[PDB]
Amino acid sequence: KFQYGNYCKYYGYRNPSCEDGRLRVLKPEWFRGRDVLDLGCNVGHLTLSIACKWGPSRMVGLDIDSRLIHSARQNIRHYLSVFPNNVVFVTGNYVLDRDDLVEAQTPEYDVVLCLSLTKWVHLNWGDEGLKRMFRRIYRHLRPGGILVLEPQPWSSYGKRKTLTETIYKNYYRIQLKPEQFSSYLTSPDVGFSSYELVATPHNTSKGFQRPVYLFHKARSP
RNA sequence: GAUGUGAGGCUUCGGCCUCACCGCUCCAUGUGCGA
Ligand SMILES: Nc1ncnc2c1ncn2[C@@H]1O[C@H](CSCC[C@H](N)C(=O)O)[C@@H](O)[C@H]1O
Repeated sequence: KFQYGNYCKYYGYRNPSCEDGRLRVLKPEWFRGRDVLDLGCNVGHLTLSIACKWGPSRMVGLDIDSRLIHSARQNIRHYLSVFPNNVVFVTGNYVLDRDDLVEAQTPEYDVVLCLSLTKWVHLNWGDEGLKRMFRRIYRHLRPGGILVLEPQPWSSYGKRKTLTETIYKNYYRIQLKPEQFSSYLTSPDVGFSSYELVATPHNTSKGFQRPVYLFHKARSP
């Protein structure tokens, strides 16, 4: 059971080809020379694809599962500050325990990637945990920064609801649905000033054809 | 990625309801690891 979406063979079935269709949708100019945080990086195949070809000055992959982070560090050699010096991995839970911790975050990134993560944060920590993540992302971005959001649809949550009693409990308490993420992220509770639907990448499975959004943090104060 | 069967009833023929049955799991999946 992978109650956080912490699958240890994830890319083997997401990208059987080994070609991640999201790389045709993400734009190189978003990353080149920028500080990037990759949330829920798993074993880091996508993290390392970006770090080794699109030259971010700093790329940080974060995952709650230390086993996947160790794997990600061992995957660096498959992609051989220029890469590999521009990438680091960290084990951690991005969802913060208190709203006081979430509003003390200082800006450090030009880009935050939040790809295929919202469902797992939502199921494990409820609306409250998802909103803490959203507010923390905004606080962690510099003016002019961007959030790249790839959220799972609500229709795909239900088949995971029995993983744990807490997940089950959260499933039936959730009131902020994916269809309302955009409005929430651009409300004063978070503060993103505009957003765009970039595209829906192609994938062998329709279940992985998810919209990719760009949320902009305004350059002016 | 994958929810089957039957009787009765209501259908706005799109299905739905009650009950009975069958299940409550199977399949896909490693660029990590080598006691
Ligand atoms: N609260 C949390 N903090 C950090 N990582 C988390 C998390 N909740 C779930 N995760 C991690 O999120 C990952 C989702 S797999 C998604 C991988 C990657 N973002 C991609 O799109 O290809 C899992 O590896 C899981 O361990």
